[PDB]
Amino acid sequence: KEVVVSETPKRIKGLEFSALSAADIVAQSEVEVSTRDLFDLEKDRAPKANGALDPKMGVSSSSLECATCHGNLASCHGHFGHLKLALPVFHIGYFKATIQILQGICKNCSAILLSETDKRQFLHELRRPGVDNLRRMGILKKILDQCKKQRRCLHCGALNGVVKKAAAALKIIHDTFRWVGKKSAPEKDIWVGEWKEVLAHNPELERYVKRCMDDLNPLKTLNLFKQIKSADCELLGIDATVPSGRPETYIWRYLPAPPVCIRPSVMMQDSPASNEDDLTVKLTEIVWTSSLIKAGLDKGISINNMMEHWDYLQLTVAMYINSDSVNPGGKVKPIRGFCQRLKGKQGRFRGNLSGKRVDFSGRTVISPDPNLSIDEVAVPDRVAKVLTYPEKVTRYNRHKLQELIVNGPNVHPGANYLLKRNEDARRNLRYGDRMKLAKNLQIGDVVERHLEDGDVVLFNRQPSLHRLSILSHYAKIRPWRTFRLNECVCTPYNADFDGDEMNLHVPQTEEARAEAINLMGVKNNLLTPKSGEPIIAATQDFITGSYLISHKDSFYDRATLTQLLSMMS
Amino acid sequence: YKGEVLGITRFGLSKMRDSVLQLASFEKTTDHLFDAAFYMKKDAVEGVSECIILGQTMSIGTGSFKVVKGTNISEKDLVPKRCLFESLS
Amino acid sequence: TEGRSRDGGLRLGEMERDCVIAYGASQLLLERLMISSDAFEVDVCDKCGLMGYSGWCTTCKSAENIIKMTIPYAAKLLFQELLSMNIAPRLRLEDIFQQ
Amino acid sequence: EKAIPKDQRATTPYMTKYERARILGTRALQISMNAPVFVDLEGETDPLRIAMKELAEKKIPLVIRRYLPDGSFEDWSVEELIV
Amino acid sequence: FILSKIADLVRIPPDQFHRDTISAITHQLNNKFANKIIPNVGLCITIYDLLTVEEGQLKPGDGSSYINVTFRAVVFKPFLGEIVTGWISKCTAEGIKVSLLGIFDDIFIPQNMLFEGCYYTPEESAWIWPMDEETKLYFDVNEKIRFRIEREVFVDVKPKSPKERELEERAQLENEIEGKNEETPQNEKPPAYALLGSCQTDGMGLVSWWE
Amino acid sequence: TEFPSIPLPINGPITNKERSLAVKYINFGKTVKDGPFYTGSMSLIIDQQENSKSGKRKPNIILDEDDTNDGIERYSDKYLKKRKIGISI
Amino acid sequence: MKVLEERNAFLSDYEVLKFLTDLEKKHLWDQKSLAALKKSRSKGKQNRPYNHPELQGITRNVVNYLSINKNFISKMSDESFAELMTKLNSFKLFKAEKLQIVNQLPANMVHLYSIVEECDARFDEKTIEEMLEIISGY
Amino acid sequence: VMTISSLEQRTLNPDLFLYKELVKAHLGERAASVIGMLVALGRLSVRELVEKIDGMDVDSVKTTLVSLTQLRCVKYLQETAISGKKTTYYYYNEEGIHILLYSGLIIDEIITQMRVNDEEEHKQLVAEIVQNVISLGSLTVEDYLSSVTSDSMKYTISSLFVQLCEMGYLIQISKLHYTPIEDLWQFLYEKHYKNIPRNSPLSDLKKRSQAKMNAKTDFAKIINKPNELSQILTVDPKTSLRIVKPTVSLTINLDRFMKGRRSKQLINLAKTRVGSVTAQVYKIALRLTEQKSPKIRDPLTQTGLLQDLEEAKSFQDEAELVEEKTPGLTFNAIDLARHLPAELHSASLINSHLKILASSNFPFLNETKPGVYYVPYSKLMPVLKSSVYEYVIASTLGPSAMRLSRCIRDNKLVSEKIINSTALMKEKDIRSTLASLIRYNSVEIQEVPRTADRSASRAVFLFRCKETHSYNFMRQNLEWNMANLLFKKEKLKQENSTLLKKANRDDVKGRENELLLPSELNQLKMVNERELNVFARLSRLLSLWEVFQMA
DNA sequence: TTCGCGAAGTAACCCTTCG
DNA sequence: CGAAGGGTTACTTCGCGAACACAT
Ligand SMILES: [Mg+2]
Ligand SMILES: [Zn+2]
Ligand SMILES: [Zn+2]
Ligand SMILES: [Zn+2]
Repeated sequence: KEVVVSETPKRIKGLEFSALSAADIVAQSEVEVSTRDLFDLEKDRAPKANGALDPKMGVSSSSLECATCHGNLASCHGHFGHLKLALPVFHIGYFKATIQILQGICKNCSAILLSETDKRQFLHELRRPGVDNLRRMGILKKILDQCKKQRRCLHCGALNGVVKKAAAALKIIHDTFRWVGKKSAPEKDIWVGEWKEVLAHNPELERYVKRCMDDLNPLKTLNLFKQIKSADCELLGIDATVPSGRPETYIWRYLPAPPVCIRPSVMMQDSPASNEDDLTVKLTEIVWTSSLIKAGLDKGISINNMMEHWDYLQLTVAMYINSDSVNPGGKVKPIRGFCQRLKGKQGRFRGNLSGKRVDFSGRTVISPDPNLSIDEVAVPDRVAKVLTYPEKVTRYNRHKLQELIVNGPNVHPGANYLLKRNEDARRNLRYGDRMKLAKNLQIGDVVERHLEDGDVVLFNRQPSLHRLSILSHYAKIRPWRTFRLNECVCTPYNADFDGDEMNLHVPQTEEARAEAINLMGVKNNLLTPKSGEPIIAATQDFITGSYLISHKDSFYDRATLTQLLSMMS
Repeated sequence: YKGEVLGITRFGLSKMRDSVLQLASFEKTTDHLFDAAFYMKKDAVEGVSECIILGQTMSIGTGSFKVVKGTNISEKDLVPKRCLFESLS
Repeated sequence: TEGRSRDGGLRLGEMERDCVIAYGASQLLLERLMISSDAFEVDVCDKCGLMGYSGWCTTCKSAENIIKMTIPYAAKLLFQELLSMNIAPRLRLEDIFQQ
Repeated sequence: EKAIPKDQRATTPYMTKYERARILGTRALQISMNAPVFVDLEGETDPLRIAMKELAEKKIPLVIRRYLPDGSFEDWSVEELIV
Repeated sequence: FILSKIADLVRIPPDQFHRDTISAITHQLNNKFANKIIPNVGLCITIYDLLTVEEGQLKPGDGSSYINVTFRAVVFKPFLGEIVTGWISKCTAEGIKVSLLGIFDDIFIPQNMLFEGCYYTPEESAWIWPMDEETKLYFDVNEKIRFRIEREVFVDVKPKSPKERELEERAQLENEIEGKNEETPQNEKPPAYALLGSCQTDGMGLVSWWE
Repeated sequence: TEFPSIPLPINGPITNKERSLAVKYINFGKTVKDGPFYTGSMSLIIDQQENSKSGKRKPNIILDEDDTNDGIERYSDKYLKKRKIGISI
Repeated sequence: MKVLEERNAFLSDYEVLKFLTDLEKKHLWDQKSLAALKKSRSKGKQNRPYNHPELQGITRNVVNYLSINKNFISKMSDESFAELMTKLNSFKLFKAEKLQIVNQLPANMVHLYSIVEECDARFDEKTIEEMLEIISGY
Repeated sequence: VMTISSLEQRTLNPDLFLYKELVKAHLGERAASVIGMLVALGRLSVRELVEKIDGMDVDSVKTTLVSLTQLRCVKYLQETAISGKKTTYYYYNEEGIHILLYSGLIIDEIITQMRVNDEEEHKQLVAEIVQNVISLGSLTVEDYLSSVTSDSMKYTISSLFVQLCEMGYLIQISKLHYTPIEDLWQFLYEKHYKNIPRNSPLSDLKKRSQAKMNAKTDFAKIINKPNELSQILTVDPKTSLRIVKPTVSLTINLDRFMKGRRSKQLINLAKTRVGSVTAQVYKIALRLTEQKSPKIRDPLTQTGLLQDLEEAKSFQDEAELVEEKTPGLTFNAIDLARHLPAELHSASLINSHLKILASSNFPFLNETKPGVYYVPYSKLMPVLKSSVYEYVIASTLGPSAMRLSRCIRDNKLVSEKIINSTALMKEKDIRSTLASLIRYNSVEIQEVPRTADRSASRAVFLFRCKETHSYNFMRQNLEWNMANLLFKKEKLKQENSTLLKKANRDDVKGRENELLLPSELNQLKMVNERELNVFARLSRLLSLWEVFQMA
């Protein structure tokens, strides 16, 4: 009973990139999608059960507990779901790199068109220890140029042309009758022999619609990417010892659906119900097309209508990512998914990972005050009531954080919250007993006191050109509600007391508070880094008062001198 | 140091950076992630751009080392094996 | 939340984290970007590293080698966006100790 | 990979300002977690000011481990790093 | 009673930096190997001493000395054949269920003939001894059972799934004021120490025919 | 699930020929997990078969047999019935 | 967790008590059991150590098992253990039966038959009485 | 979560899924972790082998490959660089691991090949000889005969050695077919340009006419050397009969049994092509020419890496040139082999009943047309594929599948309007069985359009065949079903291993004499019932997989 | 409704060899 | 010596960015 458990606080090293195989999409398969999915807002006062959103893929509200993570919007992580679709479809991101596999191999035997000596001559340069990414691009371009000029195959008896796009929609229209044109091929002979039989039945396209070779649709190249190799697909650039490095996982066969943590609900304008995400509307749209393309095998409707439905499928799922297509004037392209919420100026790498909104802050208009020390900012007595520092109690705090916890959240040398030793929750001092609660006060409580004089606190100016726009210097509790500081430290901020307001962040842990003042404070950063000149120094009323004491004729008595030396210090 | 006079912009940055998420935040954030999983890039995280995305300590400035607390172990407590089973009983 | 009259919470831009790197203070970037804003514990698996729930791998369904650690929520919600399209960001784990 | 013996050392015997602010932080974090002080305090709070007095009196029981680009762990002691 | 060489890393809080170094490591190792058993190594008792203790280093978020030690521990694990004294307290419809005096109460022995009779409690007696044709002595309670031990395997158990571990909340709903709540406690887990043998001396101070 | 069909499978080991091939597959799979068959691994390995491995291990190809590898494990039926030493298996 | 060896040198029963009597100061007994409500002493105002409820409960419950036979834990010394170990190695014995003899002391002949397997087919009749004279004397 | 349907590895590999499995089936994971590893990135030396398989050091990757060396499963390339040491660069062998899947049927119808002479002792003695031959990779005669301990039985075994050598089943295994054939040509080509570096005004005609053709006539002779080279056998004072040399190794020759299996496939075809009496004399007139000049199956030894410029017409012409007059024995005559005593009404058998095979080539295909015996095995293989391929797709997808798949072969680039005039489907059964077949190959459509973005639908999608894709795809699907059946066998033998270690060690004759209690004894006849069915499916699936990989 | 270089895509033309 | 194949350089098209953050 109660066996030994021991856990090591491990790091996070490396980030191995791969693609999800169809077996891995159906591994994270808590739900099964693409049966009806027009059910997510159903008749019985709108719950959901096996639709586009489920109570097995999380919670989109405060009530309605999830059936896998028994929690809510602040407890559930998220759950994926596979969406099986017939007649597979090109990946819109793996569409330029699909050619680089498919142009460098044959089209009948599907083997790589490359001599056996050049294989070792390329692997000796590619598997060298110490190959840069630029060197890898150079070698993978060097093998790419060689496999575009060999007009025939190696061990199949087949000719190969150039492979390009259709016109710029998401089709691969290539040719093979390009390199040899006079003693062309026996394939040319069987091509013109199986063309004379056609024109005795439909002479409409005898000369205009003749020069068009073939398509290379995803229904065929999925059965051709499976053929390719097992040992010579590393020359194409893909590692072949992890079981997801096969080139047929780059085509949509199974489709993962995102959780409801990705797709939230919608606020006011409550004339409809809780409105769906654009991802919800786009995900419930391809279910109808995937069921329409599947039921039409044993039903009837002809090859042109089924081709139009499959084209609508391949154009609707390729607009689910990056929305790089027209809509056959609704809005600003009317569709955002997975790249438009990741493109810069509103995305994740730009607007949620690098630059993010942070609590324990505040901004107010700046005003001048020369009577501060130069390492002292002066915050008002109401910002300090709502800016709070965790000061845990240990044997020097205990006699001070006990007279302070009876003082109250309203009186300024006081505290707002109090975290206990067992960390059940955070007790409010506004509603608590605050006399019996103030007496015990164990030595691990994380009672959070107001901001007082002597606290390390950052101070930022938003157009931060160089490193001296964010500085940290000590606090001071003052009257009327505006930030105020000296005027010698006013030139790196490029402040002019015009009405320009600046924001102010506080540290919360000891490890960052003890370095915010030590190598980032004002008194250490008196210079600039770019020149070595002192950047915080004289201002306008600093040298014009210093000049009028020294113009060879300011002669002072005893009584004026003692008053000057008294007002100075 | 790379070898050629190259730029700083979105094609001049990709000369040295094997870090993907650093390249997937500079420009063309879509195309750098689809190309890295195609080529099966390893991306050992050591740069300070990819270090605050995953939320851990950098390797520059303060985090360029670590501090170690002393133990004050004498050579008479632990270095002689205080074993009462000197003979197999 | 964003702006005024909902609640506060002010923003540290990309051109501001450039300044604090020049000081060299590395422990202030853990607070002002991860601890204060968005810190969320998560269950990751050791081999074939993905993120689970409540100590469950959900793909290598054994719940044996799951070692939890804290991560920014914008990094977790990035990964559920990357797995949603096609790509699999797999995270490997090493010890901070044993030198 | 292993540590250099103390007979020869390559780096400077000085105290860079990046290990003066880290040792001021990881000592003040230990005072907040109730470590015994080694200096006569004048009834002061704020463990940033206690660890500053520890650095001023040179009575701090820590050891700074420098890292080489190949890695040889170069153990330097704080009581002999001049500042 | 064997002696292992289990190695483990130890974190000490910054509270206890005033005590001795090897006294704070021994205090922390006793919070993990006192009653907690190692999987398929045996049952630990205490820590013997410490060995090869080096510099304790820190992480940037805790401020604790994560010191790295290796040590030997007095762990109770008998080898393939060992005579050991037990005590009977409960006898079900299955075989004899014994234990050491306050050590581990799951050392149950099934039928394992050279006993020839297995009852539950016919005349307030555990089993019947059909001797031929003298000294028909049996055993009921708290008597000097001197069984042998075998089979060495002790463990195959570690499941953990959220759809079944949160199904225990339904067992807590079944833990209501209904008295006969024999749904969840009758199906417990077999621990990492499951031990059995052959026979016990027939019965206390006697011949003990072929082990 | 999904019900396609294969023409061949049912009603075909009742005859003696397919049963003969199947039982011979069982016999080949049972014998092949024995390595060298009591006379082998000695003659033709030096004779132009991987000179860099038949020169570095000239007496060390005799590791696989059924005369000693099936011999050493059959001595232990008698060393345990007469003597007992406490060593892990 | 990395286990180096599952056994280093498996140990006897008597020096477990000798390791426990130096550990009894860590887990104090009825000689200082009256200090649960007494005055200030030991420079702590209570004279008490920390609890360890998962270790204080077992460090009393192990030695209750080690006193089962010789009640009415052995009363020998270290030099007596050395003398009974020196004279025991003169016979060709296996290590397992050495540990089973030094664990519990056989008083009669048939417990020596239960510890020493196939004693009639391996040993002589003069050795058994000498072993009983050495063991059952103390 | 319903992992019963083998969805766990649908995008895994088709080639790794069989080879690593067959290596694991006889030794285990430490041998399957190299042939399954050398099939995933190509050729590799020993130094760059250790750090990727995640295992033991060079002391284990060398030992387990010796077990693959004396089993003939890998190929090595002994060559040096201009500045480096002597490297190894091991390969993987296709037929050298087909032998492990193939050995049981090898011995079991080499029995039927050797059925001719007598009845009782020959079957058991061949089942003792060849079973020990294939279980090793290379053995001699004097090493086998050191465990007989007899005087006349040893004489019978020594007779059967040369009786198996005269058939074409035992040849001397040399290095020249133990070397990779894709680089054995290049070794016969780089010293051949080194042979003539003459300073003389010779154009690129030297690189196509002199060196290429002389390497052809020096390569085709040297690949035919292991056919018959160990023929002296004139040791008189030991035995009074032809005795095989003791210090001469022997292998299986790997290629005549290929020919016997494909001839069995031809006879199984001829049982349906011609009547019941013509196929018997066709068998007795076909099963005698397999032992003289072997080149019937093989995609040719040289055509693997030089058919890139124009040479395919020369390959077909040389194939049909040496394809005749080399087996040129009596084309239609009498022989003292076997006449099958039956009505094989015709109660007279000379020159009148043995002329019925002359009326076997003028009807539907057996294809021995021109003069007497010319071209019997060249123009069958593009249709022997097409005869078996239609009988699988018609027996699987329905009788209306061969009605649509054979129409498009007649006229490629066919419309749906003119296929309605050729077929008889009602209104929509043209396209319904097309959509039921379009997920499989041999449907492959080509599009016409001259529009911008498919405006007025342009009368597009006329159907072709592209028959070179679907044969390879059928071969992939059959090979995957093969290896999946073997993994069903492997999971069956892995499920219950606690009742197998005792059932074969000491339980031989008393298995029915109450050694197992009657609660699980039916599992012993359940682990032997459908494990018999796995090998029966394997036996009846080898007879269909090996038709799609002809020359 | 705009400049910046880097991807493909396609044509004019020169070197090299064949019979 | 005239003609055919391989290959270098030159003319033309697309897309990705365009600064921080507050109140609407
Ligand atoms: Mg202004
Ligand atoms: Zn949930
Ligand atoms: Zn090809
Ligand atoms: Zn996992």
